[PDB]
Amino acid sequence: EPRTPKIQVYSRHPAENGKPNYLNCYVYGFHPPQIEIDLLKNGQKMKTEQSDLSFSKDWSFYLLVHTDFTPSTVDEYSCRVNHSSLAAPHMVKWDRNN
Amino acid sequence: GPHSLRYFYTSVSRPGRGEPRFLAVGYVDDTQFVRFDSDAPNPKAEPRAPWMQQPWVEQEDPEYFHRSTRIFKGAAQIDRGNLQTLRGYYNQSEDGSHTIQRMFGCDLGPDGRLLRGYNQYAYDGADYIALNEDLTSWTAADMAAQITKRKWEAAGDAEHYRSYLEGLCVKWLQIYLDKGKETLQRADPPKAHVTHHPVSAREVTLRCWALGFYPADISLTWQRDGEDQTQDMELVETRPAGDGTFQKWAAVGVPPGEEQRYTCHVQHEGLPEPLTLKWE
Amino acid sequence: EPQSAPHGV
Repeated sequence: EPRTPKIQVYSRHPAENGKPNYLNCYVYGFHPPQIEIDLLKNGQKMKTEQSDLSFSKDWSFYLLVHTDFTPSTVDEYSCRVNHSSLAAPHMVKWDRNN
Repeated sequence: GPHSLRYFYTSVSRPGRGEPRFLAVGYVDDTQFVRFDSDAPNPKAEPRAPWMQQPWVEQEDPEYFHRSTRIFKGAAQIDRGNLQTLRGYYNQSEDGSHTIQRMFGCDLGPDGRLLRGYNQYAYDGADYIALNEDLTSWTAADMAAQITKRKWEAAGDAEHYRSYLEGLCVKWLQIYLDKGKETLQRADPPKAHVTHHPVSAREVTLRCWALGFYPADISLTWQRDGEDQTQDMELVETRPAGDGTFQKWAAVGVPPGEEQRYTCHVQHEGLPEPLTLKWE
Repeated sequence: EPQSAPHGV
């Protein structure tokens, strides 16, 4: 009876190449709380910070994983989530429009 | 809405990996101000808001974090005890991991007095027992939960919790509202704009963005010809910017040339009036 | 300021 995580990957401000910014991976609606959330730069784990575990009215958990970053034309970013509800890692690409 | 003080307790068992991990966080409205983690080397209540690290604590209540630390350690111990007995109530083996969550605190009314109290529990992510708004009676979700309800009725634990709500809870919420006034007694209206994303010869995406708003509650929708379109569109879950504000967007797929049929609608407590706007 | 339940489940 696990609940699957939902994931948004987004910059704090609209992305401009060479301009400093913040990369977010927001993951919510999941149960139980144990979870692995990585922000990846061109497939490699970035150094990140993770919010303190909290939960919503429906008892589902939410976490923010974030770091400062400077987007470029040559770099692709994603968020990798592993959870007991999933057989494989859920991969979500950062798309500057989301 | 009314100002609220909320604590969220999470405990998870880890069979063959020692004691349960207990995590506590406290919030005023949508702003976190404290944390506790039983797995930290020297677990104590730590501040998680700049206004909880201002001179006032050291100058007027220097034992503030020590009291919270003491209360959090107690809660950690109670929750260990709760996971053990729940395993018994549900006839579950030592081998599987389980979770217990508690949310409690107070909504502040205009009278500077309690408006509503909460004290509610989930086991493995489902309602277990809640204190009802009357603050004298309990809702139990199953047979197991009736055991606790009878236990708590007999000890008069309701009366005990009321004493906390009408005493510490509202008094401390008012202290936090005062000392964190700049942060907490504020409503940052959303800034909204519309963007334009071709998809196909038959579809253009119109995305209505709301940025930099506080608190998190918002209404964000599209109308076509003044008819609500919640039923067609993509509405993302409200998300944190990471700087203490929130973000959202709503996207419709529209026939190219039909863009001027669509209006985006934004409602938020910070707005003198609802916003209406369109693609450029 | 938090509280802890005087009794367990």
